[PDB]
Amino acid sequence: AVPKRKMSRSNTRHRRSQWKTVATKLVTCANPACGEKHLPHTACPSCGGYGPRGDRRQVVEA
Amino acid sequence: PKPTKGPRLGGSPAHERIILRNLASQLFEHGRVVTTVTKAKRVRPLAEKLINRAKTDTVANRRFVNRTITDRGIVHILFTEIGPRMEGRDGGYTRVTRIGIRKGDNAPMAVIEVISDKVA
Amino acid sequence: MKRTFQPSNRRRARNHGFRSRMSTRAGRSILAARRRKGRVNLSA
Amino acid sequence: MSKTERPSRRAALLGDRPGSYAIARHVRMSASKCRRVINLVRGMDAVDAVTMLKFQPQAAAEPIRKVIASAMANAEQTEGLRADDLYISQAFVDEGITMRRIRPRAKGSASRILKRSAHITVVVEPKEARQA
Amino acid sequence: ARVKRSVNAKKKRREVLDQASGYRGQRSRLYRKAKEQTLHSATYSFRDRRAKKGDFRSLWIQRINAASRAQGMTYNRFINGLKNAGVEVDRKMLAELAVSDINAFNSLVEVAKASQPQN
RNA sequence: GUACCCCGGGAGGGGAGUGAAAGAGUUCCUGAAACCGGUCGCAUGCAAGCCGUCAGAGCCUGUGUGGUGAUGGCGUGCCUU
RNA sequence: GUCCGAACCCACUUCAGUUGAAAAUGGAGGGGAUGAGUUGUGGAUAGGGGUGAAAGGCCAAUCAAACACCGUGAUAGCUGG
RNA sequence: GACUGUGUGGUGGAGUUGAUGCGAGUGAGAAUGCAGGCAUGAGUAGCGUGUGACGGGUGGGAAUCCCGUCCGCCGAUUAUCCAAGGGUUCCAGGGUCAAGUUUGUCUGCCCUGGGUGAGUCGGGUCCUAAGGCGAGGCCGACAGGCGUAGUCGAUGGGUAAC
Ligand SMILES: [Mg+2]
Ligand SMILES: [Mg+2]
Ligand SMILES: [Mg+2]
Ligand SMILES: [Mg+2]
Ligand SMILES: [Mg+2]
Ligand SMILES: [Mg+2]
Ligand SMILES: [Mg+2]
Ligand SMILES: [Mg+2]
Ligand SMILES: [Mg+2]
Ligand SMILES: [Mg+2]
Ligand SMILES: [Mg+2]
Ligand SMILES: [Mg+2]
Ligand SMILES: [Mg+2]
Ligand SMILES: [Mg+2]
Ligand SMILES: [Mg+2]
Ligand SMILES: [Mg+2]
Ligand SMILES: [Mg+2]
Ligand SMILES: [Mg+2]
Ligand SMILES: [Mg+2]
Ligand SMILES: [Mg+2]
Ligand SMILES: [Mg+2]
Ligand SMILES: [Mg+2]
Ligand SMILES: [Mg+2]
Ligand SMILES: [Mg+2]
Ligand SMILES: [Mg+2]
Ligand SMILES: [Mg+2]
Ligand SMILES: [Mg+2]
Ligand SMILES: [Mg+2]
Ligand SMILES: [Mg+2]
Ligand SMILES: [Mg+2]
Ligand SMILES: [Mg+2]
Ligand SMILES: [Mg+2]
Ligand SMILES: [Mg+2]
Ligand SMILES: [Mg+2]
Ligand SMILES: [Mg+2]
Ligand SMILES: [Mg+2]
Ligand SMILES: [Mg+2]
Ligand SMILES: [Mg+2]
Ligand SMILES: [Mg+2]
Ligand SMILES: [Mg+2]
Ligand SMILES: [Mg+2]
Ligand SMILES: [Mg+2]
Ligand SMILES: [Zn+2]
Repeated sequence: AVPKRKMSRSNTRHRRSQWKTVATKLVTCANPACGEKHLPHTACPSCGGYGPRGDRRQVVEA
Repeated sequence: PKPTKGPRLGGSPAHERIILRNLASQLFEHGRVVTTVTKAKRVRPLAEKLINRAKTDTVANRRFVNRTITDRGIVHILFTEIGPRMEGRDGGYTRVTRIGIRKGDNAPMAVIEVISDKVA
Repeated sequence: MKRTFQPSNRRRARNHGFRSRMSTRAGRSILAARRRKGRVNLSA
Repeated sequence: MSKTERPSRRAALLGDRPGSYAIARHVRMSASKCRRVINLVRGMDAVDAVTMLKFQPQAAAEPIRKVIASAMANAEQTEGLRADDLYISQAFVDEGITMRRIRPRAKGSASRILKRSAHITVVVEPKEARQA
Repeated sequence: ARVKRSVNAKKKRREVLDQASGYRGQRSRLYRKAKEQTLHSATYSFRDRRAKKGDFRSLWIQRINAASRAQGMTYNRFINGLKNAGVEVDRKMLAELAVSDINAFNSLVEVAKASQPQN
């Protein structure tokens, strides 16, 4: 079908305001020598590492 | 192993069969592979079954592994290097780690690697 | 599908060329009118 | 007329308050898609904003990030402020030049394609100005 | 003598858009919609200026009724009694008394009571 | 017709310079409306609305005038035909 | 102007497409397929005219009289402004 | 009342005010009006048959560029070479505004420079078909029609290399 009338500014904005995203949350690297933000359950971009402070492992050589 | 329930990789079940075989072969050839999250999590069981078969070295076992893989250099690596590495490991020969996303299509990437350290 | 324009340079020159227009008084007047308008192309 | 203080961007965005700003004009991205990220970034601390935009999946996160960085750099050069004690005080997106293009449709029809642009403005201030 | 229309034409548009400076949506932004709405507003305001007399008289009558029924008198009897007593205070001032000076209103109620036919 | 410096791969911007003026910076005189937004004030999640009009509290402002406006009554667009 | 059947020519049915991949097609089948066959190159017939194994069919993607320009700003007791 | 102040700012940067006459391309809300710009639908439908995966490189930036290895696909054609048609798209380097239905460091795109060599191949210089034109001429109020002698005209004949 085809829109019967021009949608009003109120209704258009009511619907359009719900097209939105959320901010990425980010977590601090557990590595003391990096301390950079990364995604949770994701290897750190800055050091390529993963794991808790005690038992770290390297996932990316970057 | 278990089927994949939903729509298959590559637009056809035959192509997913081929993709998983190739991905497991590449993981065995290189030791680690960056292969998007779903492909890594989907090839983990098949690769682990192949490594478990490769743990015991016989000609029948090598032929059965060569049904999959189909590359004899990969079979040699699997029965000579990877297989002996997991003598005391009862399962869990691989691990998957999320790596980020791809810029082009937002695909969540991951690294699947074969466990590199001896259990003992 | 097959479309209306099938190019042939020989047929084009025989149909709309300068000498074809010069061959008749209607074509000569067409060339005169295109000179009057100022076309940079008088014919094909 | 013959009056002082001709209008300027600084006087309208800051007005003798400490801080700085940046504008990225003619960014070849739609204003709405840039606003989807600008709404996230507005009011945040600037360093947190740039680190978060490093991870934001949207394509507009790379332009906006640069603008923020530029604003921070400006504040580090005309005001002496440091990057870690700045917050994104204001942020908005305006429309730029929209190019017209034609996409051929079925049955000899051509539909109109609008290639929109955006101007992204970011104004940063010290964190002490958040409550003042 | 070719004339351009804009300089003369924008005057009425500015006037109408100033008169429509609280309306919702297209009625406060577009000259044609604002013009239709100002036609309706003019009709409404002319009609309500005339209906204001009746509305305020109704309110006064209600308040007078309420204040005189507290003294045991209906509005019709109160009005007839004030007419018979000769006190020509109109309903506007009667309502103003009924709100602000209730003792004066009650004394007027007594005046109206004493001036009833009682038949 | 913007030397030079800063952020940036650039585009763009920020300082600075030229100029009487740069918000006259080459998309360049003036720069309206539609349309798109940032900020502030008020209202708005029990409500039936040609979206106004009259009555009217409250809040903000008070540049003692202005903004908004809960709530009550009345109220079925414009043109052509 | 045999038969079955590819290329090739066509277009019977059906499904899809219907702002299409396409201003007539695609998938699956279907008809002819040594003949009145099909096709490349050049050529001839021109508008009250052409050509037509004949449907008013075709004559450069709307033909019971093409298209372009001119008479021309045709005329309309009609609709609209 | 159409409107308006010789009030008061802002912007602007070269014209224009009042009185009285004179002349109008003198007033727009609508013609499925014309031109431009911008909304609504809507961040919605679509992104044009399909099989890609990984390793490394380049780079500010890589699913989409380069290299390699696996795997898959066409193969009376998804191969190779011509005609017609197009016209520089070819090659090398530099580029990433625009174009490419996404990205792009890439390109049939942009800019600069370069590149095509014949006694024998395909045409002309040879020959004619259909058809065209046509000295004289015949026909026709004019305009023009036809046509002889001729002259063109390949899709054919002739002609020396692998
Ligand atoms: Mg709704
Ligand atoms: Mg199943
Ligand atoms: Mg898919
Ligand atoms: Mg199969
Ligand atoms: Mg077409
Ligand atoms: Mg009355
Ligand atoms: Mg200078
Ligand atoms: Mg100005
Ligand atoms: Mg201007
Ligand atoms: Mg409520
Ligand atoms: Mg009701
Ligand atoms: Mg037969
Ligand atoms: Mg038969
Ligand atoms: Mg037929
Ligand atoms: Mg011909
Ligand atoms: Mg018939
Ligand atoms: Mg036709
Ligand atoms: Mg007809
Ligand atoms: Mg006729
Ligand atoms: Mg006439
Ligand atoms: Mg005068
Ligand atoms: Mg006029
Ligand atoms: Mg108008
Ligand atoms: Mg109109
Ligand atoms: Mg829109
Ligand atoms: Mg969505
Ligand atoms: Mg929808
Ligand atoms: Mg949907
Ligand atoms: Mg979709
Ligand atoms: Mg490759
Ligand atoms: Mg095959
Ligand atoms: Mg050539
Ligand atoms: Mg070139
Ligand atoms: Mg070119
Ligand atoms: Mg090339
Ligand atoms: Mg190149
Ligand atoms: Mg692109
Ligand atoms: Mg390139
Ligand atoms: Mg001959
Ligand atoms: Mg003669
Ligand atoms: Mg010849
Ligand atoms: Mg030949
Ligand atoms: Zn880290």
